[PDB]
Amino acid sequence: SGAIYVGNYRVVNRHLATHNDWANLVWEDSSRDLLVSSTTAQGCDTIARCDCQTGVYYCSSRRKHYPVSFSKPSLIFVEASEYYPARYQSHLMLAVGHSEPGDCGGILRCQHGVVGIVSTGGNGLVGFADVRDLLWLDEE
Ligand SMILES: COc1ccccc1CCN1C[C@@H](C(N)=O)CCC1=O
Ligand SMILES: [Zn+2]
Repeated sequence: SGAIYVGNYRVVNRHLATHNDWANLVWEDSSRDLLVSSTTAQGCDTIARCDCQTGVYYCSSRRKHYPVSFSKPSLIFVEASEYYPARYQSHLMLAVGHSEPGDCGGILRCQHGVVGIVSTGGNGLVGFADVRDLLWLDEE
């Protein structure tokens, strides 16, 4: 589990969105595994606006933050899970790192701010849904 709290937005994995998230929906995209809802309180996270390919992510299944090198956001085939059939997920970045399904939501960050959240993984891989292109997260 986990979310990004930037401005009056809450960014979560779409497959982990709550009823409250759907009832306060701002934007969702199944192909990216992302959903954004509105919040009453202001958040403290800031979004990275950069082209970093190194950063640090939080792994809840180890209670640890790990440094990683990750690929550029791309269209990758993701195996069937409890929440989606086997399909292509867009804006996904892969790295070598430990992950288990419940690690979804953990933040990946770089020196500039939040880069994305854990969304896929398996067998010593971890995949992150990028948010750096969602410029509207920084305003209104
Ligand atoms: C960190 O994720 C791991 C790690 C190990 C093994 C599997 C996963 C996640 C598998 N999966 C894919 C998600 C997606 N973005 O399509 C949907 C929900 C889900 O359970
Ligand atoms: Zn950066």
